[PDB]
Amino acid sequence: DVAIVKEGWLHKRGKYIKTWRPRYFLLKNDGTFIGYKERPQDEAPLNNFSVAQCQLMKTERPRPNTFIIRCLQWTTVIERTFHVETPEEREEWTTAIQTVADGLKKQEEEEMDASAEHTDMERVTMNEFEYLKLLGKGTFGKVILVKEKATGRYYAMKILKKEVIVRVLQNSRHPFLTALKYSFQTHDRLCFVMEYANGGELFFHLSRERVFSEDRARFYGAEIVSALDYLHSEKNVVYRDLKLENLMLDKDGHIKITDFGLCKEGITFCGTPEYLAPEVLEDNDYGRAVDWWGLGVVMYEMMCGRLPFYNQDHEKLFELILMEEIRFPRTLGPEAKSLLSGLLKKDPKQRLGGGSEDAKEIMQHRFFAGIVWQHVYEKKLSPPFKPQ
Amino acid sequence: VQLQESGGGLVQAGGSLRLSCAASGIDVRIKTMAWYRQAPGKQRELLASVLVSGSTNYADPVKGRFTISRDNAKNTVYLQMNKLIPDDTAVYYCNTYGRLRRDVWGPGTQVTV
Ligand SMILES: *Cc1ccc(CC(=O)NCc2ccc(-n3c(-c4cccnc4N)nc4ccc(-c5ccccc5)nc43)cc2)c(F)c1O
Ligand SMILES: [Cl-]
Ligand SMILES: [Zn+2]
Repeated sequence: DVAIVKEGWLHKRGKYIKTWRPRYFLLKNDGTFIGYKERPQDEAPLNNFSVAQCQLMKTERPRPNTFIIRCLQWTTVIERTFHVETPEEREEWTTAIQTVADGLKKQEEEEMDASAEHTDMERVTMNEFEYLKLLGKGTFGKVILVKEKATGRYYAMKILKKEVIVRVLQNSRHPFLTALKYSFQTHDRLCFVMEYANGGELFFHLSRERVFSEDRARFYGAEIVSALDYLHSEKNVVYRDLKLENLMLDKDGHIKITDFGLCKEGITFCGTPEYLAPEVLEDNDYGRAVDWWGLGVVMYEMMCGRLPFYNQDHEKLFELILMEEIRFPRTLGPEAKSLLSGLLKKDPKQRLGGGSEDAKEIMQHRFFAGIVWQHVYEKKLSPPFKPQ
Repeated sequence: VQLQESGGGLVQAGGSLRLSCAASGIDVRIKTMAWYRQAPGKQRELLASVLVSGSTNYADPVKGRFTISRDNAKNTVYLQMNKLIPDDTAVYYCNTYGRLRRDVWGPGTQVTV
């Protein structure tokens, strides 16, 4: 059992629309801090909501009595901002959150301290890398393409301000996710060195080819489903960032989902607007099903050569996403249409993959009939396109 | 809370010394304990560890000559050091896994052979 430690109403800062919305938050002793559109009445917790290893800031801008939960999630620093009516309310909340997180560090350290099996033993610096290209900036860091001097190999390096936080063994065993190769700290930075595939950007391949056949999109979609299934069920994590720009190919033509993002909240949104799920736009409560929406948008784009929702005005784009039904090119087949309609259900509870079975729902869809999912995971499907 | 080493000093090669680590505010029963040493120019070296089960392991340079033991009662770990060679000269530290990964160390105790 997981018990509620503190609960109540808070104003949640919005990223895309309303800016400040009232939500009913539960802080639980497993570390989850989750907001709901109304007092829930009653799925497995997602680590995205954990307050474990957070740092807590009080602040008076842009609103008196606001507090921030800042957390490092894998290689990305995220910040969750809230506001209450009184400075007293805020002290109750920050105190409860701290107490929960403290109790998690304590029980964990005690457990590892007890289970250490002559792992009581006691690799790199900035200088070993050549800068080549800025890949992106965020509020607390930057991502750059680097060449490792000693080997000639290319990596993406994520460089974070160390002070806002204060792993390579924790790497996921999945072929199509971005593996962390090194992690190191300087005097003022924490840097993550991660793989960089050299088969090109799928965004660029799709642009040049105009559209992918249903069979080519089925191959890429299967590799993506396999990776998201792993994240969801082995890591208890949602990706939240699936867009075409975040798909690359390796030299053999297999997919790599990239981990190059940084939050931009605090010095143009974070998520690319055309890929955002309705419940993310509305800061409604969200779960594993947000990734299946992203899969829908990306496979719509591969098989149709254009987005399912677009407008240069992002408020009209948001309204398309929330309100308009999808139309399909006249040449798309019914298995593809069935998959895409299912993935792009606006209600996460009705969306394909949104039930307790998660990715299994999608793996069983008739669009994927004949895919051997064990072969997908082992890179035994032969790629329809080999990059140069 | 804190770990504190004692029992070091000057000693002639082939001699013996017993190091102790008084754990004040921690519980050595609940944790893998290990001994370490570090020489002026070198990095810190794992020497020995005792599991909560009592199982011991040792690194090669010391296997046979040192023995690490845990006294649950006195909340202390020990390193019995036997037949000391010059290359044993160093400052010796005891530690838990958690403190180890956070680079938190007691004051250490100097052994000179
Ligand atoms: C507004 C906002 C909100 C959240 C975030 C963070 C975010 O969306 N980042 C995207 C992201 C999520 C998860 C992971 N991730 C990977 C991974 C994904 C794809 C490709 N390669 C990899 N390696 N692997 C992970 C392991 C563990 C975790 C994790 C741990 C604890 C808590 C949450 C997640 N995440 C993993 C990578 C990227 C925002 F950026 C913004 O802007
Ligand atoms: Cl590659
Ligand atoms: Zn963000």
